[PDB]
Amino acid sequence: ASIAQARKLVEQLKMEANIDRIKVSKAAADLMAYCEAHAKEDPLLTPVPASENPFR
Amino acid sequence: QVQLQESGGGLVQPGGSLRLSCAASGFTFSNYKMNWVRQAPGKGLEWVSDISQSGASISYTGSVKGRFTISRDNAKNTLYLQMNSLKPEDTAVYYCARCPAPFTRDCFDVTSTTYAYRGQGTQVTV
Amino acid sequence: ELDQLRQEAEQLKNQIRDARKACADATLSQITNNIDPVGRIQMRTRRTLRGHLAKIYAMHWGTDSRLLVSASQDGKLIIWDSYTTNKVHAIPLRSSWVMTCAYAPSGNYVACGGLDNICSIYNLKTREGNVRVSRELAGHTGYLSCCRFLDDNQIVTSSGDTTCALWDIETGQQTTTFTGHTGDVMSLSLAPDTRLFVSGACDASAKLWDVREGMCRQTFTGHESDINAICFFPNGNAFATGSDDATCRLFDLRADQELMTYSHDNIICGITSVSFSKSGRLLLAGYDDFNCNVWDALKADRAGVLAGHDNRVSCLGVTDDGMAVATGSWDSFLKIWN
Amino acid sequence: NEEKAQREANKKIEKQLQKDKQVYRATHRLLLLGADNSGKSTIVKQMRGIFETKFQVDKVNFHMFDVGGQRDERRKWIQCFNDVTAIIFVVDSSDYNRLQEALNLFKSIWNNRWLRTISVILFLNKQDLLAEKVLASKIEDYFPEFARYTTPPGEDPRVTRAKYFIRDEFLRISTASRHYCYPHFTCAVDTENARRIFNDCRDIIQRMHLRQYELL
Amino acid sequence: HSNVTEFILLGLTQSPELQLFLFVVFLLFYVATVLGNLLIVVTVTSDPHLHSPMYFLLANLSFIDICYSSVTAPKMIVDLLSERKTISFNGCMTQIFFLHFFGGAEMFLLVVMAYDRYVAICKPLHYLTIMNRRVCVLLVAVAWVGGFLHSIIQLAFIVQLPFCGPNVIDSFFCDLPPVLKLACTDTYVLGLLVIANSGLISLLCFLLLLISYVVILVSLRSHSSEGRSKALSTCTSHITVVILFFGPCIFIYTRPFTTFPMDKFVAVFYTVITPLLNPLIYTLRNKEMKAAMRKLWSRKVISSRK
Repeated sequence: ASIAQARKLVEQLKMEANIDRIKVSKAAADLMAYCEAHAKEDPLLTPVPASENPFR
Repeated sequence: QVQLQESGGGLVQPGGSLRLSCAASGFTFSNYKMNWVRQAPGKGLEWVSDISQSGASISYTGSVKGRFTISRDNAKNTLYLQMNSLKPEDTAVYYCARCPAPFTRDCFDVTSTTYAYRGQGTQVTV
Repeated sequence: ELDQLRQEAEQLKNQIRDARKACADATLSQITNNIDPVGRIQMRTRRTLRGHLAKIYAMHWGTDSRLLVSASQDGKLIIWDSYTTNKVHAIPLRSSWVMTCAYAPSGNYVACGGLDNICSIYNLKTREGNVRVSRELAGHTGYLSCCRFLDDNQIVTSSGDTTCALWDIETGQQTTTFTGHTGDVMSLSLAPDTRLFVSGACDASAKLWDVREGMCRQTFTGHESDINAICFFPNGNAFATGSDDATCRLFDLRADQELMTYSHDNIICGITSVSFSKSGRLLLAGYDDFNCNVWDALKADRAGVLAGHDNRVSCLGVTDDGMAVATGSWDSFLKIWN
Repeated sequence: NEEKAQREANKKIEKQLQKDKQVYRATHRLLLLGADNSGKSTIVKQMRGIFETKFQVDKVNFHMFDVGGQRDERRKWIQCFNDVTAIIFVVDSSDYNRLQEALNLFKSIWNNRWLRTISVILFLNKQDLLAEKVLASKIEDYFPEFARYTTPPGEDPRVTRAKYFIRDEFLRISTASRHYCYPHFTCAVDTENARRIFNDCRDIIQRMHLRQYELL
Repeated sequence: HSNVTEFILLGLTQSPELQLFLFVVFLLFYVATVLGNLLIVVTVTSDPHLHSPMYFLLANLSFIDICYSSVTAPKMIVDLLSERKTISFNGCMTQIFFLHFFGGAEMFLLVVMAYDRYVAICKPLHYLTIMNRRVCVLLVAVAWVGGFLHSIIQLAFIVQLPFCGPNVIDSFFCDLPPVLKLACTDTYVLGLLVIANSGLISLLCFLLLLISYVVILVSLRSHSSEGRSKALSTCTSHITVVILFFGPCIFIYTRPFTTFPMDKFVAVFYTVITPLLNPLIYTLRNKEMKAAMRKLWSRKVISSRK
């Protein structure tokens, strides 16, 4: 009954364990770089004037 | 991850005593109303008892009142069920369910067949 | 024997934890401590959308960033025009209990579901002119919690039967089925490249699935309770999940672990919906305390509050251009913040 | 150019929404809950995915939904039913093994943060099965408090004691922690259940309006 | 019959010290009444939740209150700072018409509001059919037409009376009971008309208000013994306001042919005091209204910023 569920969970964990994982430093640097690059194109981060605001 | 390891269950004669201890890891213990449930052979999940966040409010199923004592140690991050004067009908796999969310006082789905926040359980037989 | 499989499974879990710890050489907070704080983001309700009779659970912006379809539990999918606040369409649903909705990338179709366990796909570009049920996708055993269009033809939907399903709308059957979730799958989000997608479920686990294969590529743990919300980072390499443990959590796929947790002592209430801004620096999260919080995605400082709702904020989404944020709630009113 | 046509379409849609609003407010929504053994199926079939039933009593429309198509887990989809005027809660008062499950479910519904404002109309079915069981399984073995319980039926008073003990347990859960409980002793074959729901919803909406108009 | 082109009003006192003290009191009352009533109308009109049948009726009662207070209070304050205390013949008839029309409209709107209390408490499943959208707009418009005819019927004879007597009116404002003393010809039929039009109709409206509370307090008789102590306390505040409007009306208009010094002392309670009580007693106690006001008050601080 539960043997099939256990085998499926074990297989999922086995395929999950053997993956290429980067350091958390690299991931954090990538996200920070993306945010810094795209901050100039973020209307919510930088409020826009009412001239080009479509939600006046 | 929310993980719950029960221990203590084994063979014990009728009328004896038995301590079940669940070690809880992966969540803040103090914020969750902790439940003990059981599944007898060939039967569905049966709620045994629950204990609130601080331990003030404690309740048991009527079939075990005056026999079972549920307690929690938030400092040590563990739950206890002291099972006194065991009957033949108390044999079951005992799981330690958990309140699905904090800081709610409603223990939904603890006796569900595939509840996620539940230890895999310990067999108790007499 | 089940015991040996148990031992192997916990050994694999310990191995995964050890690998994540080894790769946890730093933290997002320490690296992003040197960038400037975003400051206080005051967002005003530029437009409030009303006619919904009952509480709103679903909302999805169109790709044109103007039209948005929202689902209320009175059996009504209203497609609005937030620029002019005009109700473009008001589709009456067969089942009053609707828990999800979607607006197709082309915008010709919308979708919905809830307790009926059926994804109703409606056509907004009918030759006759009226909106009729294009398709009824059934095979889910539980309530449909979320649904998102991959395109006009394909749609991936998460349900409470602890599985997701990729359907071909034209044929009307599950092209793929996604199973391993232990609890109800309450929310998913498509990747920007629309190749992989994450699904958050009620077993405090977020599973990154691959569409073309149909197997759980990655599993993300760290949440303490049910995950009611999930959304990719705009770059597609990370995602933020909101849960009932009153904390949001940003994970990264490549790092395959937690990056950050957004929480506060004053917040003891679950998150219902999460979205990212266009750049991903702001993580907007709707809470049960009837207000939303704009967390700093890189600093976790509560960087604003959107307290215009007097009931539970259940859905929350940002335009693809990032010009506005809609936060539907149980007030039965949407509010377009900017 | 197209703004005028959009305005006319919005006007038509708002007229349709006004009609739908009148219809929606006219009818009262009910959430029928129970377990597999609980006789909610007979109750919903009495006045006849989700099993819906419309029944009109004293020209008031009641739309009762029995959500049987889901899994045993209901901590999420139950939130769909905060707009219901009441939660009909069906319990086998004659089944003592699963009565504690009913009490736990009632407690969870009572204390759910999104069901704190929802009155529960408690239908204790199988009063005939409970009666024959009591005359013939002892409630005390599954409820020791009944050993020290006194009554607050015509054939014998022990049936009265048992049924009112079950009612008192449910009302204890109700009152121990803005919404009221309306227990009823109904058999499997009763035609008055619709009238009971009508009276309970009348009381619930009366209390809601009294709170609204500031009499409470 | 060379007509009396101006009347002279004797006012509340002849003492200049007391007169200056009276000025501050009346000015304060007028400012408070107009401002409170405008605020209530604006809040009811804007908040989306406050659009039920009961709230439209309360906003209409608030608009009638502004005007009654306006007529009497402006004339009295200007007269108090003034050594001469005249009013023209055209000012007298106009004052009579505006005061009566607004007052009749207010009585009819008060019987329509007592009817909503009854259907909402003894027909509770049928309320959203009897008091639907298309009836509330009709009943308010009928209250205003009833109030208009109630004044036109009075005015029809007053404007025809010849006058040659002294200019003096023993009051701070114009009304039929003093004016009837000054006319040359026998007024008897107009005297009977005041009793019928303004006396008996006021007594009938008072009975229809009173029975609505007595039926409700008998219908609630099955509730908790701890709960009824709230219902009997709320009801007693409402009947205490009703008597300050209706009591002076029954006392004066049933006896138009004769006058006493205490008529002036009795007259103030309906024409200045009562409109200051209606805005408190029907809205402070509602629990909804405080939240709807604190919403606007707190948000309007920040409109300088966004």
